[PDB]
Amino acid sequence: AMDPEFMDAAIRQSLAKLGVQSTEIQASPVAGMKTVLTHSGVLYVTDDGKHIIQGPMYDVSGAHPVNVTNKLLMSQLNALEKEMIVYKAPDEKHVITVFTDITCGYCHKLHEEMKDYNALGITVRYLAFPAQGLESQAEQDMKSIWCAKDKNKAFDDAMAGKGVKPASCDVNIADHYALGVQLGVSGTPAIVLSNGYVVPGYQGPKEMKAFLDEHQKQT
Amino acid sequence: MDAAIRQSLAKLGVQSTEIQASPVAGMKTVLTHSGVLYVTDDGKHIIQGPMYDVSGAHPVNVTNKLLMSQLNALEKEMIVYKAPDEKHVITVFTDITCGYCHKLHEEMKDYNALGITVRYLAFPAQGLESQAEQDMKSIWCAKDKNKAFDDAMAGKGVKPASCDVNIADHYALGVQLGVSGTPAIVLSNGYVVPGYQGPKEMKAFLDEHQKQTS
Repeated sequence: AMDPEFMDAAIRQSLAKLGVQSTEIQASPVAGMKTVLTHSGVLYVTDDGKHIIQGPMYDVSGAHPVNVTNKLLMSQLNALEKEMIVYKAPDEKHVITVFTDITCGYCHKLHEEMKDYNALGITVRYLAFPAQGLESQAEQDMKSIWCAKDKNKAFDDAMAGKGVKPASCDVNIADHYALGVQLGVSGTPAIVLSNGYVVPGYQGPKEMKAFLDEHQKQT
Repeated sequence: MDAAIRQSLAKLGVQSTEIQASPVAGMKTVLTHSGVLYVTDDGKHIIQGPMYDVSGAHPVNVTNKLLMSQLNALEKEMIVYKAPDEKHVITVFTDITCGYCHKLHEEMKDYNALGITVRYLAFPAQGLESQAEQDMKSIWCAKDKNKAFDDAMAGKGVKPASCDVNIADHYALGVQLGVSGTPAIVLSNGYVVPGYQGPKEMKAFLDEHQKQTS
């Protein structure tokens, strides 16, 4: 703590020149490179700040390749647990975190199936991801929903077509969005597994259950 | 040997064509037909390219800068339309079935007039085994490549011709450079300008880029 971290200072300065203005810098599993969190994604930067490569980074030593960028990010993701809209399964077999958008068609499709996911042992945890960006009406509307006293009711209501009641709190949707971007989320709904794996596409409950079971076995 | 890197790649179904140094100690530049990977010496970790050097005034894609060796090595297989008073050299990936490639070729005199030399490589979007690939092979195997290319682009059909020219190598290089559609304009430092850009625009862009990277 009394020892200077002057090399990280070079990273920040190097990124500042590029317009990347705020950073979190952590170790990486690769010697002489640091993991750098930015609002625009994860960057792997050499210790001296001179070279940059966009994530993700994969660990390919095992039977299946794993995205260690996303695996690492599950610490950030899990730290946002209190800001999640959680629909817990009675007999929980899997927990997925879903980046969702109240204006996205398959997010409606997915939510309509919540009972069936839950019945199959799948707990669904929601974070907000306005696919149209942070200055869209959806960001504003989702913030109200996430600031409601009953988040589950507000979210249910909105997806049924009832309409959000205004509300404010300290929850920043921009933080959910940055996490989504760092995890490689572009299209919603984006289903993220407990090890960071982002499921390609939408899958209904029966398909998702089999996928989750097999994913657990293999990884 | 790079056994560890090759072992990991083999496990993922990936065939490297080259493995060479990178700017990062302990990590190699690995060329494959699908693109460039950065892989640790121990074969444990992979990040897809490209890598940028950001130490200068402007970010430089060093992956593509490196590939300019591979690219310039293909000199003799390029169809070059030289400007009389050469100010810039650009390499262009083209397809004889691509509308914008035809627009570009029709305007070659204009690019040349502004001091821009154009060097073509083949990039048949339809991939290998396609009719476009074969026809373009025939063109690149002509005794007179410029004549054959002008003739085809003017709509005069394609004359059968055989030689050792491997279009797939052009295609692989384009893919490694980040080319996905044609025409693709590549600068002397590997920078890709995606799509078509006009002679006056290109000249101004080329002049500014030279000032930026000198």
